[PDB]
Amino acid sequence: YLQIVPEI
Amino acid sequence: TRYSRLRVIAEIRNIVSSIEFDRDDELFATAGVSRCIKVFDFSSVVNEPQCPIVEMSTRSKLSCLSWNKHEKNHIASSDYEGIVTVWDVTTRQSLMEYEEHEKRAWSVDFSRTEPSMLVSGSDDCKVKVWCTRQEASVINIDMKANICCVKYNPGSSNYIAVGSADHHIHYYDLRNISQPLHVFSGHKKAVSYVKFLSNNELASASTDSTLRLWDVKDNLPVRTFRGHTNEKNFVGLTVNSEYLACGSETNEVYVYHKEITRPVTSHRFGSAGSYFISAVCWKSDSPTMLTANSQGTIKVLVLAA
Repeated sequence: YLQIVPEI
Repeated sequence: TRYSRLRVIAEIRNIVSSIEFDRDDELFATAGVSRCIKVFDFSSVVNEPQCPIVEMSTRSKLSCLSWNKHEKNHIASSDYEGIVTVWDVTTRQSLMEYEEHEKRAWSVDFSRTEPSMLVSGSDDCKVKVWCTRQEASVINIDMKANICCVKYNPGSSNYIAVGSADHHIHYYDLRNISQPLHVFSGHKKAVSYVKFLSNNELASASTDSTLRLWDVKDNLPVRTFRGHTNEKNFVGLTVNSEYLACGSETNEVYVYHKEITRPVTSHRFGSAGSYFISAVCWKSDSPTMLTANSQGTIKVLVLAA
């Protein structure tokens, strides 16, 4: 996955 | 209504993760998933009907660039392996390769006021402060969640803003890292960018489809900006003394004046596709801006009446 913001 | 639109004044025809001007707004550099840092001459791009003056191949995909504020020819990068590299664009060589992060580093920033200092943040949940004269990190901050963005205060190398996947902005005084000065809550999703308009004004972007403005002298929320679509990607944030600009997952660039919550203008990037704007950068306090999208197209835009 490219330039996807982490989502915890 | 001083401005109503963004004019395209140049276009260079995948994802560009970072676009940044050098110390003098003379050259700019791009980097992204193609594993190459490309350097262009701004005036040549504007005047001509295109080729980089320098290209540096990298080992890993790039997430961020930051030019040195004193050494004209030096630029830092962060990459998907976690490596933070300082490069010389005249010799093409890596000057420093900082390898302590254990996971992808999302962000790097060179300090304006102590220009040998740079800060990085990573999926490894650490913030690291480095000095170009030393191989080992100078400061390490262990945090609880992935770090998506770090930025030095423009007036002092003692303060950094840290945007986290925990939805908060952690504002640190590096002279005592045992606790942050303040932690700003308001975003409902990860904080993807932090950028300063001035010594006391901090802006942020988040995958809650908002930008927010904060007062870091008195630790106050100021304003929330809405209009663009940002639920997933790093879409870019850039600010100057008066304006905020960001990307969108609708392949549109948005501009806000810092006093007005809905956009002053927007620009459809064009080329069909689900492209996203991926990087933006103002030319200092001027109405000119660099922009790039997920296809790798670069545009020079100017706010206009």
